Amino acid sequence: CGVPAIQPVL
Amino acid sequence: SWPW
Amino acid sequence: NTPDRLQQASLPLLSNTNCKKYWGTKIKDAMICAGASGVSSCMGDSGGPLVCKKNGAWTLVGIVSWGSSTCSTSTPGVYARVTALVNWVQQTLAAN
Amino acid sequence: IVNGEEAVPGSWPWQVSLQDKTGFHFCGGSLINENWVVTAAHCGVTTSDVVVAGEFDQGSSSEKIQKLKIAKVFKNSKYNSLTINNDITLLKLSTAASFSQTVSAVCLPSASDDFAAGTTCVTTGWGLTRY
Repeated sequence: CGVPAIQPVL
Repeated sequence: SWPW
Repeated sequence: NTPDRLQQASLPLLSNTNCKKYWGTKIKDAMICAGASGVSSCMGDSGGPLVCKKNGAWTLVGIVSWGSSTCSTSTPGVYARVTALVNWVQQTLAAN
Repeated sequence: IVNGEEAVPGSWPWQVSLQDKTGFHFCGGSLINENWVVTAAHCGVTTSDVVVAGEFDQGSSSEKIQKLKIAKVFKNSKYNSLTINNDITLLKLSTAASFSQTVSAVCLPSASDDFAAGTTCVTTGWGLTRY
């Protein structure tokens, strides 16, 4: 869980 | 206030 | 009315004691406040996530619940506090 | 979200849209595994509503979305509609989500986990951007 394949950019 |  | 494309915002957690300066006795132990920082959740965001990174993984800390009727960016939003609710989640999943 | 920004498509893969049978987005939710979604109790979900996973742009017809039927609504027995306290519902899906690059689960905390005031977190959604 909790680890997106496409990383968010903040 | 209001539900969101 | 609602945006077509998914939005995001970063925002800080507040303590319940400090959140009570805004919302008084409306704040209960199963709530957590966040924001008052120039962003706000708003109508149609309800039910969605407030996530915080913990040991490298995004973890569900809040569920968007309620707040200012005008989505004021200087007032904290109120979220359901998932740590107070997770035992019920686990019991419900185990039984169904 | 007021004064947020557009997400990178697919980068919040647990985010779902709850839509009514007319296609109207009324609430968000989060996938916690292939069969279960967490949302707010006050959203008033019924088994006639739809969970939409894998969405980014609700105005596009070209996205590989999953429209998932709801089998049962589990409203927390301590939900108090008068105070909006304990505002959580679980949705058991009739059709499991298929996890992929753009659809996957968020972690749940332990009951004893600590998230300190001042910590910067993130919220996401398709709520109003202006009132």
